[PDB]
Amino acid sequence: LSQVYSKVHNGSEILFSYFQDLVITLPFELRKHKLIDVISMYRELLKDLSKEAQEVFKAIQSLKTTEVLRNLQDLLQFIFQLIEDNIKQLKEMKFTYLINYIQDEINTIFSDYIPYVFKLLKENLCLNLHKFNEFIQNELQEAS
Amino acid sequence: LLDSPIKVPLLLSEPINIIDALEMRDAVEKPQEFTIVAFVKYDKNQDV
Repeated sequence: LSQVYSKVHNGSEILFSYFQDLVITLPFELRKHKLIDVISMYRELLKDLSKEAQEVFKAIQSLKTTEVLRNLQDLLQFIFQLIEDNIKQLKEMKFTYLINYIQDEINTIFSDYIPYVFKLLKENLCLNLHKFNEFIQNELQEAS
Repeated sequence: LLDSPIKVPLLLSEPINIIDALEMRDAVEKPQEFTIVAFVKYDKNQDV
């Protein structure tokens, strides 16, 4: 991989040098700096791609299995600890109490608020009846 | 943008460019001169 990457990088350097030689001989407004920056960034990207590619090629071929196994073991232990912590959290805050709380709440509501609902209904009925009587009296006076 | 090198498409690679050989520095305010002249006449004998 190092030999192949060195050959490809040398070829790319030659191509970039030729392209820059072509660019300088031609007139441009302000884009020569932009082109040089593009070439430099592309070279850096090529170097990064080569450096990552050699590592991934050396890793995929089952050549560093010890590190992968150890990292997998560490991750499994981490997940086991997280699961144990979540089990402890669930054991801490139970749910049997909220059933009794809501039972008491609904018993209280059904025993007390229903008469309050009926009283609100009757008060609103009286208010609407009085409003209707007032409005119809006003309409009768206006027609008169 | 109109100062591009116009040439016959014979060779793909150019070691020396047209502007590089002409040694002119062109900017956005340089008017480039273009003149084309085509003259044709179908001459006939007046002696019919």
